[PDB]
Amino acid sequence: LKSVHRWLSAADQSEVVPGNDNIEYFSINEHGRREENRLRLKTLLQQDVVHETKTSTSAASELTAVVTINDLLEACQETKPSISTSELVKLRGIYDRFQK
Amino acid sequence: LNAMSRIARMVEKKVSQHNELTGENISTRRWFDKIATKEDTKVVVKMEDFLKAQEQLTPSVSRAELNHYEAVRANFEGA
Repeated sequence: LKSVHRWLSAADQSEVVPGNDNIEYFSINEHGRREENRLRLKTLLQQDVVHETKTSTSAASELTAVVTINDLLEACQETKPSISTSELVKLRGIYDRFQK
Repeated sequence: LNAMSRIARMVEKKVSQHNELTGENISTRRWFDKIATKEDTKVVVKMEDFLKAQEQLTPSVSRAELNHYEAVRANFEGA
């Protein structure tokens, strides 16, 4: 989860608005609509149709951003255990109470 | 079951050896219909197996339950 944002969200710079195609409309001055205007024009212009648009830019995978284990280290401090010594003590009994 | 697992391992070794000799063209299941070694499959338990097993098996009841049933008997039979 923490990693998939790399390929999709791309820090809103690495896959979306990547460069030359950021501004293909002209200098808007008639109205102040700047960001929503360009977003609407981009959505409208994306009228092309494609199929089976496969790509394998990943190391050994299709359409994915491989998790850097170094970044995977950032997940250890969030996930939680289930803690109980009562269960540990209780398991003393089922197998012949470890006495008989 | 232990003594017969031993025979299972032995037949596995035999079938692996045969597969190595040939082009590894058959599994154990095919081996058992193409070939048969009846006398080899006759498992005979040697008490070494017993002395192995006896170390591993628990009693079916604890002392807690057994004393209960002992008292029950005492009540009904002891009089």
